Amino acid sequence: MAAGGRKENHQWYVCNREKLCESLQAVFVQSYLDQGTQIFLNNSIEKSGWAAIQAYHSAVSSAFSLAMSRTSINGLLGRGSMFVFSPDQFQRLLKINPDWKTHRLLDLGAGDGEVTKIMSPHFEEIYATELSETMIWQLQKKKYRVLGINEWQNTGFQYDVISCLNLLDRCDQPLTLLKDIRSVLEPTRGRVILALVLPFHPYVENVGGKWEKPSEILEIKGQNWEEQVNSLPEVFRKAGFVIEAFTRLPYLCEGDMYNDYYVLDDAVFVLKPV
Amino acid sequence: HQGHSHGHQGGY
Ligand SMILES: Nc1ncnc2c1ncn2[C@@H]1O[C@H](CSCC[C@H](N)C(=O)O)[C@@H](O)[C@H]1O
Repeated sequence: MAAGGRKENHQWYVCNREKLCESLQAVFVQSYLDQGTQIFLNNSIEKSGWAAIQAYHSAVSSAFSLAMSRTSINGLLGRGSMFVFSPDQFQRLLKINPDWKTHRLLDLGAGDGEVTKIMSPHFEEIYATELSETMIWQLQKKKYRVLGINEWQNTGFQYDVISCLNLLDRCDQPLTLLKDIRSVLEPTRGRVILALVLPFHPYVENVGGKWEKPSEILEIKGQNWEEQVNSLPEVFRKAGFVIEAFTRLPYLCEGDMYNDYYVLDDAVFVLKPV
Repeated sequence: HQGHSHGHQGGY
């Protein structure tokens, strides 16, 4: 990226590295608006131009929003898919080559699986958890093994990569979740992929736009992206992890009648057990 | 209007 390069959306990827604590400066990885990101964006723009589809989705969402979560409406229609990293960004962050493969992936709160699918080619077996009925159906159409939310900790095997993308701010017990993850991650070579939207603002999605506060508190604190990232090493340490690498990445989402796509600000970490 | 599927974002 260049300081005068147009249409690179620098604000999606740069941080003020001097605002990071020294240990985080050493492991920050710069990401860029790459080919796979642009395909997602160009796909979303096209989709947002299918007016009859958008109008149908918007009428169904309006009629049934009182009876079903937003997540379940999206899974019902197959809409509003999201993007965290391209295969290239995922591989550069994990430091693996395009052909690297291992045994088992577990993707917790996998949504409709369109982010899971970026990671899937690197694994022989893919497992996932999810609370939304329609999202479970989307995961099963992708042939992922859906485990109960208290089933994955008790399978009798460990997981070589556990991904926990944008769930910590949406689940009831994030600290119990992190500790469960550590207890079943393969310890000699396993890694955790974690994504968090900053500013950290957690809640538990319910029906009808309703929501609840989580029953466990993550101690994420700061006045900007960098300070909040700075609070995370100690949060991960409590759960038995150190950050091996991390990056800033736009958390992209397909659009609707009003915008071609939507953006949130993701911090994405590779954790190793300690 | 559905917005971002992850929900609405607050501030620091
Ligand atoms: N305790 C829990 N266990 C499994 N899924 C959960 C959960 N609490 C919330 N969720 C699910 O977590 C998802 C968060 S949206 C994040 C989806 C995907 N990982 C991505 O990064 O794009 C929603 O699909 C929601 O249904």
